Amino acid sequence: DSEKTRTAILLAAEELFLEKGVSHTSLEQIARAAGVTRGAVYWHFQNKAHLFNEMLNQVRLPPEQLTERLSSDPLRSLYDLCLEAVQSLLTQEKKRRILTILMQRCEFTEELREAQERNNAFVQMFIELCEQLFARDECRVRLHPGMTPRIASRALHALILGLFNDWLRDPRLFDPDTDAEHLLEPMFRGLVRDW
Amino acid sequence: KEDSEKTRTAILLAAEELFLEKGVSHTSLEQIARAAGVTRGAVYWHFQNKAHLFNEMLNQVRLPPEQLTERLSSDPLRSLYDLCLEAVQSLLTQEKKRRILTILMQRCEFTEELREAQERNNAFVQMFIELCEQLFARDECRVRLHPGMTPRIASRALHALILGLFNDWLRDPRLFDPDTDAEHLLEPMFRGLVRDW
Repeated sequence: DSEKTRTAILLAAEELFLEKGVSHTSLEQIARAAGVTRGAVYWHFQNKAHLFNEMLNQVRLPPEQLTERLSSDPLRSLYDLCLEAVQSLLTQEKKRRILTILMQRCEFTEELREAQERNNAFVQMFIELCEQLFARDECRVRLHPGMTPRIASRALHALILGLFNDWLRDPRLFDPDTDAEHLLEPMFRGLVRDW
Repeated sequence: KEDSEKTRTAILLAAEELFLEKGVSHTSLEQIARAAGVTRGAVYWHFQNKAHLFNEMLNQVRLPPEQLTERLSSDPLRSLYDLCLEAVQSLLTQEKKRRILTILMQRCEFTEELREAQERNNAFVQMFIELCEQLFARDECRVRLHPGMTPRIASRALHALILGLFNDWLRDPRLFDPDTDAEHLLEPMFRGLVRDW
């Protein structure tokens, strides 16, 4: 009953944020566009930052799935995961739309403090997982001399983030389907001995 | 000549501080004028609109095309590495650069009202990418790429890494030290692209 109202609100906000930007989109405007009362929006989402965060959650992998996925070869699972993430830019319109909002249509003022904090936390976690993965004896032994797990996880994440950022800014740059393999290849070849 | 160039700088500094604190959307030209100790007409007079103002601000911090080319023209796969290394390291050594780029990647949303700024931003990136592509495409360099690494992919992989490092660090500066970690963050990309390295 209410879960249908929640989705309606988030879809409306998704469209508005995407067209107008987050700053220039109010909760009143979202309510109106969703065919709903202002009170109902405030009721379900409290404030704009929390709304924005719930929206992002529709598209983020929960911690339990990440861990389970990276637990034979973990260094190949990580590659696979990254490859699929890049490839998802094409195959998942919802993901594409929401991430273009995140990286292109919003500014992290005080009013979005909560959203930034939880965004940082999510990235921090992914980085910590990779760090831990690279830090295992089985994996660490395979890194090149002077590649530490700390640097490896950060180099990798930066690459993924950059690809997302570049492509969403300008989708002519590459094809997420057929170029993803080759865009990621050098990073993994540069980190790992055999590859 | 000079009289007005002083007024221009004052306006840009005011906007830099305001954009950084409030965000670009929530910063008006009226507010900039007031913070700069100047009339609203003078701002409009020097910069026309917010997007153009924002673009002039970024220009203070961008390498012109002629310097890029000159820098990448013995070993030039090395000059490119050096250039990237310095870019990452500049995050610490140049506060003005840091402030303005934090605005670009963190404190502004590319709506219609900033269409002009986005277009010229794209053009600048497009150019850097085209230069790298051309560099990797030279016989001297191309021969050194691994099997199935094309210049097109190489330039885009590299740029994405640089962009990502800037983005990550400016979002969370605890992640790494631009001074002492830059070498090691870039190392694998270059080792992965080039045979000998």
